Amino acid sequence: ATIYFSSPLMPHNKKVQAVAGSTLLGVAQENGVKIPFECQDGNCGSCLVKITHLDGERIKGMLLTDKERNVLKSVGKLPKSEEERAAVRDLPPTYRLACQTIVTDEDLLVEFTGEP
Amino acid sequence: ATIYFSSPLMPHNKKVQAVAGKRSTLLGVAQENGVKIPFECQDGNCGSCLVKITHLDGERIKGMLLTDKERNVLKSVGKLPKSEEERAAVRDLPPTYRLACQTIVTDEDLLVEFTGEP
Ligand code: FES
Ligand code: FES
Repeated sequence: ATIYFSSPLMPHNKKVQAVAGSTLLGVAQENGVKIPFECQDGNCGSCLVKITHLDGERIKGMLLTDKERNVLKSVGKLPKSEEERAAVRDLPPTYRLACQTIVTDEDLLVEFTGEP
Repeated sequence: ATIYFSSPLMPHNKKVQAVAGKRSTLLGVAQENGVKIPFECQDGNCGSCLVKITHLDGERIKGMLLTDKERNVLKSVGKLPKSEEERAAVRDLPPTYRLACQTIVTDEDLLVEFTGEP
């Protein structure tokens, strides 16, 4: 698993190869990436990260082509929420708490403001 | 993968053992096992093979691994969109509507429902 860490407080992004252990925060701290860690109960929100999934499904769980979405819409089997979710122009980022995020086999771009 | 086919036109559901393949479709599995899902086009544009799929194993809400606590913390900092909140707050296992001729059989166990109407 390849993780690219990025922050306005880092002049260079950091490419990290991660192995089984494990949280995003744990991986970051182990590799000198200073994601703010301000609680031991996962309630403060200081470790907030913006994650872009680099490989795998573009929209997680949404394997539908434009054609299938149109066919499903025509029979009233495509909810507006699912339509809008798939119609996103730019690769959708997910906000997570790094102290709660388990490192999987997925390649990620991990962004954080650097502010406490 | 285990697939359970169910329809108002079938007095009994049909449990099927299928093999995951990049070219293997839900409709192909159904036809091979005598499950009469309507098949009316070769282009995936007619909508006859419409199925309601319940993912029996794996992630409850595909791509959402967030705990209730994390969802609450993210909401408090305005980093949980209303659409993602409602999607995770669903009380019943969320069913997905698909065209069986377009659905690729993976390792995931499924409940596959269809009306039986052409
Ligand atoms: S360090 Fe407090 S929520 Fe992650
Ligand atoms: S058979 Fe026509 S959409 Fe599947």
